[PDB]
Amino acid sequence: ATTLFWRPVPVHVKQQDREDVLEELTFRILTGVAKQNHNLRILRIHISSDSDLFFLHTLEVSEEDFQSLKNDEGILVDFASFPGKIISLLEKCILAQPGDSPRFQAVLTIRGGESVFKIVEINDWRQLPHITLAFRPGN
Amino acid sequence: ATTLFWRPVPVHVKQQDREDVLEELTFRILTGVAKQNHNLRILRIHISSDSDLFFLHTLEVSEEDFQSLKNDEGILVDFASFPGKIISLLEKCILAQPGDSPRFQAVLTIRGGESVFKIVEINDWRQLPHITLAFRPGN
Repeated sequence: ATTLFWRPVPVHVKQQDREDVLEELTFRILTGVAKQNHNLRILRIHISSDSDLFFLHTLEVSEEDFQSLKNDEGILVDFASFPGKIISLLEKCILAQPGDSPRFQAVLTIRGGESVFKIVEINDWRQLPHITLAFRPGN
Repeated sequence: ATTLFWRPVPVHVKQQDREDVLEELTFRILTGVAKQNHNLRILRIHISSDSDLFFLHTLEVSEEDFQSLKNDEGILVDFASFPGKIISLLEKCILAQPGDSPRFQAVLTIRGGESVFKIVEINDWRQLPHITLAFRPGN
């Protein structure tokens, strides 16, 4: 397994009955293959906190999962190229933060048993979701 | 009730085990109020076909529904302004169609008991969803 990205990112954390709050959360993005299962390619992403070792949300998407995801979401690149697009968006979030009103923002909505991560672009009327991914607590 | 929009729009229709196909589907967008229920404001949208009178998909969103929708989707305008933003996006779909590869496209995915309507913008790697709305068959 290869680590493509490993660092804190500014994330707007949303919880029911709480004000949105900006926190630096660490993202680790890995790619690898399950050779035992006919070389199944896998993308794994972890969201953690350097200052709270028990905070963890995980996503794992296989190339099989991606076949449907690609169609449903209108993704126009292959599975090998997909993580690079996520990383480019995270890089935009990092750069934008020092600004008065960041154009690109990372957003994590935490609920029971599941969280939803998005990277959004603020336009004239909404936060446009460039990517939306479901994470499971822990691991 | 006031009609804000009523005309055909080019829609890319998607169905399981079928090629995507471009069809002109008629959209009617109405706004009104249920005065009996403490002046509840309502947005109604119908997707129909001039050439098939039995084809119909409907959405109805009240201002109460919008409170959650606005938060979950990061919409930054009020309920009164929301339909105008949808209409601006439909107008972009109409204008783009005569082009070799339309930048903005309307997409309707039809499934059992439900359809999902989106207006997307083609960028370097995906169809970016400017709006995503669930429709129910018939009415």
